[PDB]
Amino acid sequence: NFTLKFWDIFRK
Amino acid sequence: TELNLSHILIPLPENPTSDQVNEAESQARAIVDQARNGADFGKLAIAHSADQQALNGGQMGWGRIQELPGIFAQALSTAKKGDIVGPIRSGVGFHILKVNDLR
Amino acid sequence: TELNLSHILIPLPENPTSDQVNEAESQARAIVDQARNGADFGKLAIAHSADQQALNGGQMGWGRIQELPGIFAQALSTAKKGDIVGPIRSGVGFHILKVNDLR
Repeated sequence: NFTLKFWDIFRK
Repeated sequence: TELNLSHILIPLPENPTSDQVNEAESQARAIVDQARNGADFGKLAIAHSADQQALNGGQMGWGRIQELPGIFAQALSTAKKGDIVGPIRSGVGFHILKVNDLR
Repeated sequence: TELNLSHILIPLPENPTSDQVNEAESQARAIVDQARNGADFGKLAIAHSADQQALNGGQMGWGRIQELPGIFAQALSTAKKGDIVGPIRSGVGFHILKVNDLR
């Protein structure tokens, strides 16, 4: 599932 | 709007049985209650979160509301500093979020 | 509503110069153009994407529209299989999405 895979992209 | 969030993931396998879902939900609800009653959220993440940020207390840092997963942004539509939100179900498991700050 | 997506990130630092932005936007647009022309999207991701899924061809797998970040949800809600969407700007760069499937 892509929920966290996408969120990880925006983390700083 | 931007939120400084901490996150805890109680994982579920890809195609979970109803029993597996119920057990994960139970653990997540227990954690939400402990957090609302004052438990250190970072320590809860260290002890229970399956995500990569678990060791750092589940800190996710600052994020734009428009960049958060929709299911999280929706659940945080009225959140205030200190609030514990969840459990929120996704395809990877149950999520618990804490609002550390907002701006 | 579920989508199977692949993604490419052309990065920008937090406070980019206008030249950095123009150069990143140009590369992202070139990638969208090649992808729409039939280029192998996975190879494009391996070659140019800065995100963690790059080495796996930018494959993100399946997910619900509500699980997507808000900045992608509206655009993807009306896309069809095979569409290349972007470039979409976020705080971390320019994004290109490929709709591998809908189910």
